[PDB]
Amino acid sequence: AEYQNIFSQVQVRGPADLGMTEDVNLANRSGVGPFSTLLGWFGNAQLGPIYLGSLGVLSLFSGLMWFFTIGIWFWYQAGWNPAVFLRDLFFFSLEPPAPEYGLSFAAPLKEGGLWLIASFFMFVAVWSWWGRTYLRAQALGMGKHTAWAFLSAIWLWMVLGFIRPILMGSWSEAVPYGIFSHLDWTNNFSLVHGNLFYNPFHGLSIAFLYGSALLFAMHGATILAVSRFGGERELEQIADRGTAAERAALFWRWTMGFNATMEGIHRWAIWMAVLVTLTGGIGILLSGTVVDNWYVWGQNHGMAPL
Amino acid sequence: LGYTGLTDEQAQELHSVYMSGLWLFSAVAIVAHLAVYIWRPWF
Amino acid sequence: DLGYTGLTDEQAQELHSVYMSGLWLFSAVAIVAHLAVYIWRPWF
Amino acid sequence: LGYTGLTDEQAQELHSVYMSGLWLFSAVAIVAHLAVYIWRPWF
Amino acid sequence: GYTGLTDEQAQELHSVYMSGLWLFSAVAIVAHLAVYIWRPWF
Amino acid sequence: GYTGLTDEQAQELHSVYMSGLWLFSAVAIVAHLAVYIWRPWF
Amino acid sequence: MVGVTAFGNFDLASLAIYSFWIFLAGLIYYLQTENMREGYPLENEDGTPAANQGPFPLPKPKTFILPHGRGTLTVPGPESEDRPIALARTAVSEGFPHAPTGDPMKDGVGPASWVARRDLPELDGHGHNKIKPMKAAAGFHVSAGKNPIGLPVRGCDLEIAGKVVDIWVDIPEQMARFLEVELKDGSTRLLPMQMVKVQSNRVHVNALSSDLFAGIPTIKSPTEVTLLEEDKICGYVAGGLMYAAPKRKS
Amino acid sequence: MSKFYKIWMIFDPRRVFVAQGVFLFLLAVMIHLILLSTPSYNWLEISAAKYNRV
Amino acid sequence: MSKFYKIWMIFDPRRVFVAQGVFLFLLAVMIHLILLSTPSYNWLEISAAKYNRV
Amino acid sequence: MSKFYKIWMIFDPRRVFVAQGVFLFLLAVMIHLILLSTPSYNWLEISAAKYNRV
Amino acid sequence: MSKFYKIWMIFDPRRVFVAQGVFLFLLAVMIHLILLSTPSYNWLEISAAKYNRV
Amino acid sequence: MSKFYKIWMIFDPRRVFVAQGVFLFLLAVMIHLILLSTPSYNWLEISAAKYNRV
Amino acid sequence: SKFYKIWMIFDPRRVFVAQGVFLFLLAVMIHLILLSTPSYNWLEISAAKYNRV
Amino acid sequence: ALLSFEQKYRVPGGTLVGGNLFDFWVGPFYVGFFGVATFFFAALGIILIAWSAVLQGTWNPQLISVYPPALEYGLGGAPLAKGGLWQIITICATGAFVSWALREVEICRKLGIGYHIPFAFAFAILAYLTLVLFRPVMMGAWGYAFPYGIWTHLDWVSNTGYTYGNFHYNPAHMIAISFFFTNALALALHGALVLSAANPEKGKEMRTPDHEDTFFRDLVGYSIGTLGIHRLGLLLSLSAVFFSALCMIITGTIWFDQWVDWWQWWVKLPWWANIPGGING
Ligand code: BCL
Ligand code: BCL
Ligand SMILES: CC[C@H]1c2cc3[nH]c4c(c3C)C(=O)[C@H](C(=O)OC)c4c3nc(cc4[nH]c(cc(n2)[C@@H]1C)c(C(C)=O)c4C)[C@@H](C)[C@@H]3CCC(=O)OC/C=C(\C)CCC[C@H](C)CCC[C@H](C)CCCC(C)C
Ligand SMILES: CC[C@H]1c2cc3[nH]c4c(c3C)C(=O)[C@H](C(=O)OC)c4c3nc(cc4[nH]c(cc(n2)[C@@H]1C)c(C(C)=O)c4C)[C@@H](C)[C@@H]3CCC(=O)OC/C=C(\C)CCC[C@H](C)CCC[C@H](C)CCCC(C)C
Ligand SMILES: CC(C)=CCC/C(C)=C/C=C/C(C)=C/C=C/C(C)=C/C=C/C=C(C)/C=C/C=C(\C)CC/C=C(\C)CCC=C(C)C
Ligand SMILES: CC(C)=CCC/C(C)=C/C=C/C(C)=C/C=C/C(C)=C/C=C\C=C(C)\C=C\C=C(/C)CC/C=C(\C)CCC=C(C)C
Ligand SMILES: CCCCCCCCCCCCO[C@@H]1O[C@H](CO)[C@@H](O[C@H]2O[C@H](CO)[C@@H](O)[C@H](O)[C@H]2O)[C@H](O)[C@H]1O
Ligand SMILES: [Fe+3]
Repeated sequence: AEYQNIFSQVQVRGPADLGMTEDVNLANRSGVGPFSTLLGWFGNAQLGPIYLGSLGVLSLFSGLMWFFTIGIWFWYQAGWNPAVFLRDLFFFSLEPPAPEYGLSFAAPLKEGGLWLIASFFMFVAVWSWWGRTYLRAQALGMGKHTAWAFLSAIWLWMVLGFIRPILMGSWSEAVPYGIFSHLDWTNNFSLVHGNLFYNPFHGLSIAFLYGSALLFAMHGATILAVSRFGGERELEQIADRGTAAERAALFWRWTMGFNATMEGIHRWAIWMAVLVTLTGGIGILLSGTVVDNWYVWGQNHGMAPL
Repeated sequence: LGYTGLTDEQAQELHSVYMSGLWLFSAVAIVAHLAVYIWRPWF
Repeated sequence: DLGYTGLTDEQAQELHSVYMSGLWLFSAVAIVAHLAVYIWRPWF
Repeated sequence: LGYTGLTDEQAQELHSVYMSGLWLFSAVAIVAHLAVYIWRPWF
Repeated sequence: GYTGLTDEQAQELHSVYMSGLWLFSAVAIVAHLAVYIWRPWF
Repeated sequence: GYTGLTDEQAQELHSVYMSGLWLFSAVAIVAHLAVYIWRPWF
Repeated sequence: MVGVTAFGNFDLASLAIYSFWIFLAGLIYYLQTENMREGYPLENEDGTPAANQGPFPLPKPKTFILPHGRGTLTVPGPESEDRPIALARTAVSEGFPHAPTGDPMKDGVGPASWVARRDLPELDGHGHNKIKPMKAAAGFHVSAGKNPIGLPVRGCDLEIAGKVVDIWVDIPEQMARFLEVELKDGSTRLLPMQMVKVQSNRVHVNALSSDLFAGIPTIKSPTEVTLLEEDKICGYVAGGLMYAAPKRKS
Repeated sequence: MSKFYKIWMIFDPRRVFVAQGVFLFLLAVMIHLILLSTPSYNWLEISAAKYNRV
Repeated sequence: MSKFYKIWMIFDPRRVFVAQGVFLFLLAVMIHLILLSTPSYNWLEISAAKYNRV
Repeated sequence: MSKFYKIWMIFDPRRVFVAQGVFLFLLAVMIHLILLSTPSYNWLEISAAKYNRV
Repeated sequence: MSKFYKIWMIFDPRRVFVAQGVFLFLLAVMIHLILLSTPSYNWLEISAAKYNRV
Repeated sequence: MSKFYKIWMIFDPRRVFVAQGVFLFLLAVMIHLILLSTPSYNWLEISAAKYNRV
Repeated sequence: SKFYKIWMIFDPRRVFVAQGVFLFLLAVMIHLILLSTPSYNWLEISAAKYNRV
Repeated sequence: ALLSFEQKYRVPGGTLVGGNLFDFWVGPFYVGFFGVATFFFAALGIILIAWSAVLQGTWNPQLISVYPPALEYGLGGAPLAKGGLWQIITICATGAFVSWALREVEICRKLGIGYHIPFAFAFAILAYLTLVLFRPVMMGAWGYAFPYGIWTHLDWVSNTGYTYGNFHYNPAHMIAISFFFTNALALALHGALVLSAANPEKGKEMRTPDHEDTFFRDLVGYSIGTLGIHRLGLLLSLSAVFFSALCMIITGTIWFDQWVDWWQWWVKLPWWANIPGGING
């Protein structure tokens, strides 16, 4: 039929690109991995090379120890039985200390201590990775948009695991490390605080997640629609506007009365995406500390019938 | 062999300094462990 | 070469001298603080 | 077999030092296991 | 072949690999004998 | 016609493969005889 | 802090939501002004500035330094659309279509439009040409899918217009950009990969009929394509979808 | 029979050795954990019962 | 019967050997697990009942 | 040793100083937070109990 | 056995040492944690009960 | 034994020192946290019970 | 005869791979179905015959 | 109005219906057959929502709710005060959405670009029709659809979810949530990477796609590419909406119980069904 430019028709392979040098320590950059045809049908086939520095080593060891702690707790919870491990893999959980321990570090290993150890490992891993995202952009002379967009997700992560439990006075307020157990935690969080639907910042977070899906479906469809004019080369369209950028702007201007630029659409994108967790962290931080019943709060604020 | 480009003398000097650091760390750790065992033996 | 960072032996030795002065200052203040806390409320 | 640009004599030297480290580690582990077994046998 | 190894290279590599395999199997045999004497599974 | 192996190379490779298959089958037959003497399934 | 209000029902949650409303108003203002760096100020259908410029002022100009000694771009700035446009207005009133006064594909108007981009090749990060013929590209080869080289090319009139002789690959991204097609007269044209359908025994180009392949704009250098030439070629081929409609399914 | 030395002509020693090490370690770990989960072969619990350690 | 070697002229040795090794391991694991599941052939429980280890 | 000063000939001073600043800040915050979370070492609660302020 | 050294002509010493160190540390931590979870081999609880501490 | 220094032949000093510091710091924090988890070795609780504090 | 013309339409590699997969799946299916019925479950028949359970 | 480059693009043609009858622009907007249809449907829907607010007795925008017919009406018409207004507004909304998609198709044809945007909008329209048309018709009542209120459609979401216990345990719901989360993450990363390339450290030259590829290869070891990221975004969004529509179309039609009980099939597999230990032993 008509080629919609979703999967490549022809794959071409050349020498692997080793990347730009700039101010990057090339000794900390590994070699190029293999080429993936399966990945090349959709995007780039080349795997690697990766950069491994001091913060990279710290982040990998910390995250590996986090995964190892959770996994060995799961193996203990299975009785060291591999069949039980596979049967109950989604039912295992590393739970925070019980509420009677407050914020103290005196909880036993099977009753909260191991969760604290794993949480320290995760803390170090995630903050090391944030520093890594900053420094990798600094080495190439790029702006630090990735680092400050990652900080928006780190904000919600900190509120869920660190800030709100401290403000609430117990580690039991934090999220367990498990597949079904963190879903149970989410449901019980909504149930305990009234209805999280009636949290205005939960609503804002949902609006911005829906808008992220909206905007990035729109952007992907727009770029694929003008890719016949080389619209996927967005940096060159910013530097030297072509007919792809003009047609993309005019479609949306004729459709909804206003458009963007080849640059400013990505400002819309970054802000719509970061506002999800930006509003989510505020919504979680206000639960239990300021509002204990969100439905009654919405009733008192004109959102629900009295 | 050699990958980082260090001569024999350079490697020997670096190893000497690293070994000094390791011995100071281990001496402090041994003193701390002896103090804890006197305070509360774990055997 | 004599190093990776690009510091002369004398530059490195001077910087280490200043660093150890700062470290000894911090450690002296910490030792006094620990002594005061232990006298106020010992943990052993 | 030249997979890593490493000569035969360099391989011999590196293996000698690696095995020296391996035997130190193994001797320490044997002594530790002996002490644990005398303290609390697991058989 | 595909690896480009010479015939004598294959001889030496297989000799060393087989020596390691025999050492591993001898240790495994001793371990299995000790376990069977301690607590047989048949 | 795809691997490019010659007649002699293919014959040598199949001879070694057959030697391995017979060794594996002999070990499996001995193990099966041991199990049958232990607990026959017929 | 539960239930503590400064006045009325105003607690920290109300303060946070009103603060976010103020912040969102400011952010949306900033985002809309950031997107007025191209195409503004607005103008009438005769090119003169429009009385209505909207509610958002133009942002203060910003400057890009171009990577390879290619100069400096200031936006928003003076506009560059000075090439003649072969369109005549079909109505005195504003807001009605302008009809072509000739062949729209040759004049580059409508869906066949092109922009006066720089008459220089796009460079990768190392200063070399970004798009190169596969045979000119060192070490490049087809790794998966059907190789289109050698296949005949069929137009939308179900007629053969040439044969594929090369693939123009994008060296950094390692993707095929253009197919080089040799025509009857022995000359060659570039066709974007996004506008062709590679089949088992042919390459089908639904946009152009067999007689419109010779009208594709030609590139100056046989081993080099510029942004201007790329833009002209892509505009011609895509305008074929609308201006070659009377020659479909034959 | 004694011509197995040609196996390295076809297979890269690096990949073969890495895969064999990973497979052997995983198999050994699985067997050890199966024995540990088995109450009749849990050697720590057997010793605890033998020496009255609980 | 005396011409099976020509399989190697059609099938690459690396892929054939990898596929056969994986198939052999999976078949052996399946048969061992099937025997383990049946109480009359589970050798661990058989020995546990024989020697009164529980 | 009397030759630690060459650690500065290996490592960039800026990175070392930033790493120490971050590590010391986080270590101090962590220890102070643990002490506050311990009821027997929360100095505000100790003073409230001692001076009868609640 | 007197010829294992040429393994260093196949494998990169740096990769081997990094992977070996990570594997050995994880195995040691696993064994220590398994021993801790075992009531008869948790040396901390053994000493707590021995010296009448908790 | 008396030949170890040649680690510095094949391993970059900066990478080794960074990895060693990361490992030592993580291990020390883990051991201290495990000790705080055990009631018989939580020194803060031990001193609280010894001096009759909250 | 003349069945050899089948090696004029299909690739022999694909033919052999598909036929091997087919035969293995069929054999596994039949063995499992036999194990499903207690009449031809040789492990269970052996257990009943020798009073192993 | 006009953008500085707009004039050469405003040409006749590209209309599916109407020819030159509606081929013009109102301000920046393009009007067509489907533009006129969209305006009529949207205006009627909004005015009827205001009239429903008049009937309901509130003018608070956050308290206005248009409720579907009761379950007693089945799939038949309902009085306008009870559920008839909801049915008319739903018809108006469907007309407005489909006419919006077809107007986008016309604009795509006029501009000579691909039809990816109307196709991606059809996915959202299909999810909406699943929630208001397909699932209620399968279930047998218009009252299983959601009301048109800012906070009462959240009440519908909560009630429908808790009919089946915790709705987190719907597996297609899990897949759709994974797709939504991955899409938001990818949108953040893509916006950040393009902005960081176009806006370097001050005084520096613009960065190239080579720097973007280098930065994510340094970070995660893989870069999907400039085309790959936009394809990935389209597919992530469309997959999230597809799996949402699927999880809602299976709910209450082939699954009627608590979704947490569905996962017992994996736990109760014959080989590990009865092994003691763990969570389920
Ligand atoms: C998706 C499955 C659920 C659903 C569950 C949720 C949950 C859970 C939440 C919402 C929230 C919203 N939903 Mg809802 N929502 C559903 C279906 C809809 C429909 C529809 C026609 O299908 C629409 C119009 C909306 C609209 C709304 C907005 C009130 C709000 C923000 C969403 C958003 O910004 O997305 C992204 C789109 C954009 C960013 C573009 C702008 C969207 C504008 C703001 C739409 C406004 C609609 C307007 C109030 C009414 C339209 C007609 C009027 C007469 C003009 N919902 C169904 C039944 N929805 C959130 C909220 O805060 O409500 C109080 C919230 O927490
Ligand atoms: C009964 C269930 C509850 C409910 C209770 C919760 C709770 C509790 C929360 C939400 C929150 C959210 N809810 Mg809700 N939610 C409900 C119903 C809904 C409905 C609906 C249609 O019904 C919608 C669409 C949503 C949607 C959402 C999102 C808008 C928001 C999650 C943002 C996010 O992306 O976090 C995902 C991103 C993160 C968690 C941050 C991740 C960043 C870190 C650093 C990741 C590190 C990775 C780690 C190192 C692992 C590495 C692994 C390797 C790399 C492989 N809710 C109801 C009423 N919901 C959250 C929120 O913030 O809103 C206030 C939240 O806390
Ligand atoms: C704006 C808000 C959204 C957002 C944004 C966002 N996330 C981000 C970023 C941004 C902007 C990054 O820059 C950062 C990133 O790196 O992206 C690729 C990241 C990131 N977001 C991630 C996850 C994530 N984001 C989520 C959500 C969101 N992220 C929001 C929707 C979620 C959800 C919804 O739950 C998740 C799970 C990561 C992919 C990444 C941060 C990764 C990180 O910190 O990793 C630390 C590592 C660990 C803790 C685990 C390591 C486990 C390994 C097993 C370690 C051992 C490896 C081993 C040694 C390998 C050995 C190999 C050899 C043997 C061969
Ligand atoms: C399928 C992938 C995602 C997606 C894609 C998508 N959406 C799109 C498009 C695409 C590709 C467009 O091209 C189109 C557009 O032009 O966007 C600017 C659009 C669009 N998606 C929109 C919204 C939207 N998309 C959503 C979701 C999604 N859109 C998906 C997650 C949501 C959610 C989740 O709530 C909303 C609210 C619009 C901004 C726009 C379509 C505008 C339109 O239809 O215009 C004509 C109709 C009107 C002007 C309004 C008619 C009003 C009715 C007559 C009465 C009210 C009815 C309504 C049901 C009441 C609701 C009450 C309560 C539930 C609040
Ligand atoms: C280049 C030159 C000259 C030299 C290079 C130097 C070199 C090469 C050095 C390397 C020397 C060394 C250490 C070599 C070591 C080799 C080793 C340990 C080999 C070991 C082999 C072991 C093998 C097969 C074991 C196979 C076992 C199998 C299937 C078991 C299958 C079990 C099943 C199916 C489980 C059944 C039971 C249950 C499910 C409960
Ligand atoms: C086979 C082998 C060997 C291994 C298998 C390994 C396996 C199976 C692993 C399974 C891993 C799984 C399921 C993980 C699931 C995780 C999930 C859902 C997590 C969800 C949310 C988590 C959050 C918000 C955590 C936030 C934590 C934060 C902010 C910070 C905390 C910091 C603290 C508390 C430090 C405390 C300590 C000190 C101060 C010293
Ligand atoms: C970045 C900026 C940071 C600073 C931000 C400061 C924002 C300040 C915004 C103040 C707006 C106050 O807005 C007003 O608050 C009062 C507080 O009771 C609300 O509350 C009022 O109405 C409701 C509804 O009838 C009554 O139940 C309530 O008793 C009455 O007080 C009003 O409905 C609201 O209109
Ligand atoms: Fe983009």
